[PDB]
Parts: sequence; C-alpha cells; structure tokens
Amino acid sequence: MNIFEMLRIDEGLRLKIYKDTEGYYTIGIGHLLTKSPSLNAAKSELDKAIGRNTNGVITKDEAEKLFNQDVDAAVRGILRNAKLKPVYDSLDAVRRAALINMVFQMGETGVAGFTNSLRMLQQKRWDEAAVNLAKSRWYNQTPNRAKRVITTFRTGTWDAYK
Repeated sequence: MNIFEMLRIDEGLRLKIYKDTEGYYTIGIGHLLTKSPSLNAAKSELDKAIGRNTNGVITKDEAEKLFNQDVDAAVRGILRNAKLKPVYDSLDAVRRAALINMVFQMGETGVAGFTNSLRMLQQKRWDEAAVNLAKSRWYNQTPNRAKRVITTFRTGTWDAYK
C-alpha cells in the first residue's frame, strides 16, 4: 500500500465528468474541475487541464496523469504550509499518507484549520487525535472514508485499506 493506491481506493476512477460527494463536477481519480454549477464551465476546465477538446471524456492514462499532478500538489501544499509542514515532518510515512489524503480531499487551507487535531498528531497522542478528527463536518459527510483515514492516523498501519 502507498498514497497512490490509498487515494485510488478512496476516490475511485471514472472517465466521464461526474459530481463528487459535495455535488461538484469532477473527473478521473477525484480530480475536482470546478465548484460552478455550470457543466460548460467544468468542460472548459477539463479541456484546459488535459490540453485538448475532450467533450467531457478522458482516457485512463489521462486520468492517472491528473492524479499524479494532484498528489504532487497535495504534498507541495503541505510542505509550503507553516501549519502543516511541522506536523508532516513529525510523522512516519504511513501517517504522512493519511495527511496527504486529507489535503487531497479538502485542500491545504481546510486541513490547516484542524488546529487541535494537528497538535494532538504532533504530540503523537494517537487515540486522542483520532477522537478529535471525527468531530468534524468531514467525518459526518464522508464517515466511511474518514474512518479509514482516521484509523491510519491512530495505528500507523494500513489496516483500514486491506
């Protein structure tokens, strides 16, 4: 297991524009296109992202390309963020993947706001961090995915993904 396989499990793969769990136009492996209710706007973003006129459909290779860019972006977002970087640096590689997963789903600014959870993770108070992480809109709206990510933080194992 690794961050790519983990997020593939959590995000799936769809080659046509779909709406994500928040109702936002998305494609591939959880690649958010726009929060606009306009499908045409989403199609424009998609064509820009891929570099051709797609008409809302991409190939698996193209989906995996966006995915690699998006994982890369999540990591660089963490490293450039003054709140997230020290937490990330303090973690083992498995728990680092859990943090990347959160940033992929909610964005750097969103995760950086989990101030008390981040402190508990930095303190390596794993059970406490897990309890705090679940007191969130995140957990309530996507509980099965949040449970997997939280288990990964609690245990430092890949148990929730096998």
